[PDB]
Amino acid sequence: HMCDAFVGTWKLVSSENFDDYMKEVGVGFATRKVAGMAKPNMIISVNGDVITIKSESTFKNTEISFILGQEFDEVTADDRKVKSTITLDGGVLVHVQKWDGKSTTIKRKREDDKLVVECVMKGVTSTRVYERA
Ligand SMILES: COc1c(C)c(C)c2onc(C)c2c1C/C=C(\C)CCC(=O)O
Repeated sequence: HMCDAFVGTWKLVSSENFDDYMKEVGVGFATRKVAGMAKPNMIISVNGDVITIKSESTFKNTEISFILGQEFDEVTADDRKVKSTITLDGGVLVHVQKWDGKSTTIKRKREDDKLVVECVMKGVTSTRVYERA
C-alpha cells in the first residue's frame, strides 16, 4: 500500500522551467522543442513490490518498472542511457539518474489532488504538475 496515492492515470497540466532544465541536462534544440510541446499522460501502477511508471505522449512513450532501492537501467525520453535508483523518502518518490559522471534527481509527490514532479539538475529546477485524467 506504499504508493497507493500515486497509482492511477494522470495528465500534465502545467510545466515551468522545463526548457532550462533540459538545457542543463544536455538536451539538444530539436528535442527540447518537440519534447516541450508534449502533454503526456503518466500511468502509475503497483503489483507487489514492483512499481511501473509509464509516460505516453506524442513525443515518446516510455515505461520503467522497478523495486524501491534497487538500481536499474533506464533509457530516457531524450535517449540518455542512465543508471536509476528510486526510493521513498518521507512519502516522496526520489529518482536519481546517473550517466557520464552527471546526476539529476526527479521527485514525485502528492499535493492536494495533484501529482507534482520536480526535476533538478545542479542549480536548475523544473516543476511539472499532473492532475487525474
Ligand atoms: C526529465 O526527463 C525527461 C526529459 C529530459 C525529457 C526531454 C522528456 O520528454 N518527455 C518526457 C516524458 C521527458 C522526460 C521525463 C519526465 C520526467 C521524468 C518527469 C517530468 C514529467 O513526467 O513530465
